[PDB]
Amino acid sequence: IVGGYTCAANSIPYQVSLNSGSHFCGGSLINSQWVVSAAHCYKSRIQVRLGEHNIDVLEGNEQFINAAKIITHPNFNGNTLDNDIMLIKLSSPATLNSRVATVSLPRSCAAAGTECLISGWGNTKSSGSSYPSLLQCLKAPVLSDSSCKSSYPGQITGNMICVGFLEGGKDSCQGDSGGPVVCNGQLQGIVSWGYGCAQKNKPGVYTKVCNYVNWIQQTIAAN
Ligand SMILES: [Ca+2]
Ligand code: NA
Repeated sequence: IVGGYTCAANSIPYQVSLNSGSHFCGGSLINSQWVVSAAHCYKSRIQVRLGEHNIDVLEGNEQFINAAKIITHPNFNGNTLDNDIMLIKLSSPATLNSRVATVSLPRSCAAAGTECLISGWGNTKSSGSSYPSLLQCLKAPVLSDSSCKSSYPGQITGNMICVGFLEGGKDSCQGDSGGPVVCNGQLQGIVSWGYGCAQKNKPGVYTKVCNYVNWIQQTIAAN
């Protein structure tokens, strides 16, 4: 996250870190047994790390739970990143407490200008790279579909939304992918792509989660 701030410890209790020897993507706890993330974060083995703030220190709220099932959206396009969503079933249920909690799937798609919270352990520098120990946060609004399409002519599908700032300076970046965009207590976005990060008129692009409530409930019921 570039241009953000360090989250209060455990104040984003649905944020997970996906770990394969080190942190490589974010995700969101949506059920005691299920995490949603980006299909481009797919690996055949993933350890889900819940209750993190410092991913480099055991602070005593962590639960490390291996993935038992990893299911990418059947229409995920690895090139365009259309349908950039996957579900991870945990090998045992996460215990839900104040530090580890689910986030609601959306009632409706978010209106333009809805304030959201984006989080992750991705790069914090727009010039060079620095990877944080501590979970970073960013307040950012949903952008209109017109603004999103003007930033990326011909590249925005119906499954994509832009969230952030056209002026630059404030965006998700490398290592945030798969993580949450939460607006009024509902998961509206998954960190997906952008043209670099925090550049002028290149806002972050996010998987439009409100398109996938049917697919998620189906997948949970089937597995
Ligand atoms: Ca930790
Ligand atoms: Na981004």
